[PDB]
Amino acid sequence: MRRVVVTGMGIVSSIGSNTEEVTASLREAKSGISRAEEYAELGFRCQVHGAPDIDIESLVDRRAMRFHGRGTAWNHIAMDQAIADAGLTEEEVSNERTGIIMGSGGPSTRTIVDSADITREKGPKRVGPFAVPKAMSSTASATLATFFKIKGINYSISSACATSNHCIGNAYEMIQYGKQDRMFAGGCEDLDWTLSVLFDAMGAMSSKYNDTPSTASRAYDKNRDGFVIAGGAGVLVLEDLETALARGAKIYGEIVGYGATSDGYDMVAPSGEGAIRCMKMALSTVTSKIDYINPHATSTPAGDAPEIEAIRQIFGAGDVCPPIAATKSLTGHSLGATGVQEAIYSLLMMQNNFICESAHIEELDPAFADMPIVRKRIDNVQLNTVLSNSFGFGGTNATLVFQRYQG
Amino acid sequence: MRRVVVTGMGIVSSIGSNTEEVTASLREAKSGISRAEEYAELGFRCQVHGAPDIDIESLVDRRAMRFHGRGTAWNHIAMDQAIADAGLTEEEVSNERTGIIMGSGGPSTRTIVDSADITREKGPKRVGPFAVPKAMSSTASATLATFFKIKGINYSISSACATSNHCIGNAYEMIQYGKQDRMFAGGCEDLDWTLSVLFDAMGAMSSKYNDTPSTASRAYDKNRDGFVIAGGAGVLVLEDLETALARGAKIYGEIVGYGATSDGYDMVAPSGEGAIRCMKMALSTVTSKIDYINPHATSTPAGDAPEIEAIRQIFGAGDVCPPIAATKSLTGHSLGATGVQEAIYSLLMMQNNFICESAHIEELDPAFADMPIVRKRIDNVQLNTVLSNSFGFGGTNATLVFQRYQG
Ligand SMILES: OCc1cc(-c2cccs2)on1
Ligand SMILES: OCc1cc(-c2cccs2)on1
Ligand SMILES: [Cl-]
Ligand SMILES: [Cl-]
Ligand code: NA
Ligand code: NA
Ligand code: NA
Ligand code: NA
Repeated sequence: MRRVVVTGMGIVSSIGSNTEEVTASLREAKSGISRAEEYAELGFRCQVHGAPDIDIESLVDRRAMRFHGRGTAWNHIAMDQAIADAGLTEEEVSNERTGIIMGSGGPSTRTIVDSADITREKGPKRVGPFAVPKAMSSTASATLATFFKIKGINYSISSACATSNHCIGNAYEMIQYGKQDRMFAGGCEDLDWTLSVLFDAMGAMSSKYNDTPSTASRAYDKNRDGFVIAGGAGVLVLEDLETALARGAKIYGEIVGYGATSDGYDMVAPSGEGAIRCMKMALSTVTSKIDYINPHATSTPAGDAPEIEAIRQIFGAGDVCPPIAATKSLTGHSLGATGVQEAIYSLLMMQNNFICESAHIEELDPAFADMPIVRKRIDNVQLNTVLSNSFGFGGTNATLVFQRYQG
Repeated sequence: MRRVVVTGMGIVSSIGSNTEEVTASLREAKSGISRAEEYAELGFRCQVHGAPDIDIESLVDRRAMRFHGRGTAWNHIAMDQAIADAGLTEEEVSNERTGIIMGSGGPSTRTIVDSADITREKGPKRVGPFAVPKAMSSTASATLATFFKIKGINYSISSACATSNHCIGNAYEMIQYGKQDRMFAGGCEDLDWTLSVLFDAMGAMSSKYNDTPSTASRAYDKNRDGFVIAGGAGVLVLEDLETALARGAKIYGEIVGYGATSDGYDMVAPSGEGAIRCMKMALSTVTSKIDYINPHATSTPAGDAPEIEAIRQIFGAGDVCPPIAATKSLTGHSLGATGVQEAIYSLLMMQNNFICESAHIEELDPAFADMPIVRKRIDNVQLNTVLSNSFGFGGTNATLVFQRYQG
């Protein structure tokens, strides 16, 4: 198998519109969560969200937007950033050896709802002719593949909150086995009431912190009460090692492990044992210690705990376990985007020699008192190997491990 | 690389509710297309569809339906059929070596729209707590993985009309490279106005045959005027060869080629050159002649022709080219389900020694007069190798090649 490295990154997040802004937010534990007035107007329990703050029309031209929903527009921006970061030529973007696996946990629900509404109000013609590529589940891959003239692999994986972890892992495999030499991998999610309501109706999102939105997402806090939804996008450029070296690429890290398993248990709640198998599969090809864990931890009563038990099973407790810091306490949960964004956060922490605080822990849940959950930012630390989990509804598990390239 | 075989099949189609009914429909060129009264009531131009005729509540129990949209309910039925056909034990379904890649071109648009509507009419709580798994893009994998207790790989690929071809091809790869020994692969699509309208608004669906619905889908006919939408599902059980042989499996065929490429050209129209590269990639590992082509051909003016040119480029024209018969003339276009359904039709034709008519060609388009488009069913033919194309919006291409197992 060939070795595979990350040569460029792009991101649109609730905690920044590029990697520099995201880094600053991570350093400073600056929350991306705000009040969602619209949710209040619609009668939601949860009235908080993690909204990007970015001017799409300034960054994606009108014709380029014809087939974009908002989530895939953010993904286009992230793609542009990743291409610029990697320093790719047009030929390097568009060739038979270069593909795309780019996903979202859902398509544009707003397109779907607006189309249904206008059909009934004004007639089917008024849907217009450009809705399918926005509404289809492959929207993120189809739009970017077309616009960037991708010639190799082109499809989307979805797996709920595991989506963009699986996108990256499958892209990794493609390169490992010699089918492609370069891949754009990642994903996105729109932020829209028509999606958020589905989660509010299940009681899954935080509602006890509406009056202090910035602290509503609080993985590992005793009084956590559900996740905070977000939107955004991320892209990694992946290359086989020889390709990267020969062109003088930047190497943000090497992908050294990938796990993908299934709980076969409950639709909404994790089993724990599936996560253990997933992490072990990712670690089976890793020779170095893990220096930092970016957990799935979404700030839910039922979710944060089984993953901690899985981590304890593999790594132990206390100082011998890698430091754990839940970035979702700052960012919220961006669904399809979360895996790739967490890969980016982890790689940026590796680049900058720090581990962020696991934010908003006002009182640690005593169930986790034995674990090295990061209570204050750790500075001047050399991270060489980082692990990130993402687990999704339907019992779907994905883990990635990235390593600092030293030969 | 390991060899990979198809050991079980299941299907819910506009042309039958199981493989026996589908076979009879193929033999007899019995159309699955009917009038869609609802489309007329809503003011659509297109008033035809390919609707399954199956009693879901008789085949999937109530608790089992909690997280199903209609499309994934059909997929559950197809999964049950495939498991029964393969003769698998519960242990063979549920183990770490057995996974699922199961997709849909979209999720349940009806869930999404009904939820938006009820939110505004009666409030967010009235969405109920079970909508997310229906509405998410990974619905087909999540629901089946959970219910069937799948422990290995679990995710969905989507790629518009290529969806379930890519699902099968990626599952094939998983087995080839030794990551899994058995996979359930395929996909589904609901049939619902909230999806169909998106295509009617683009002018993509047939509207000149509303008064003779059965003949509206007519690939290669001079007067074709757009596709006919359908819903349904299909599943293949795939196994590495040694696994299959050791358990006394039925072997419907061996997967011997898989192509996946990207046009990087237009969102809706194919380029042709991408299809050529895709077919060549599938054929690069195939040593025998192709005996039958199951084309993408959807009965569109702009789609049927570039694929025929791609076929001419690779195979030639006239008698030296494999016979071509477009099953979509009988079935319509079931979107996410179409790739796996066409694999099943092709395998059933192989099993039964016939090639179906390419139906509803009242006047062949003179542009295709040089090609071996099947005008009348061909009987008593031994098919050994069959090729099936599926191409999707966003320039996404997938081709599969299946071969009769003879050692
Ligand atoms: O298509 C709408 C939709 C999207 C999702 C999810 C995204 C990530 C986890 S579930 O759920 N419903
Ligand atoms: O999510 C709704 C939807 C589904 C699709 C497509 C399915 C297959 C090709 S496009 O387009 N919109
Ligand atoms: Cl369940
Ligand atoms: Cl275009
Ligand atoms: Na190891
Ligand atoms: Na993570
Ligand atoms: Na060949
Ligand atoms: Na086909």
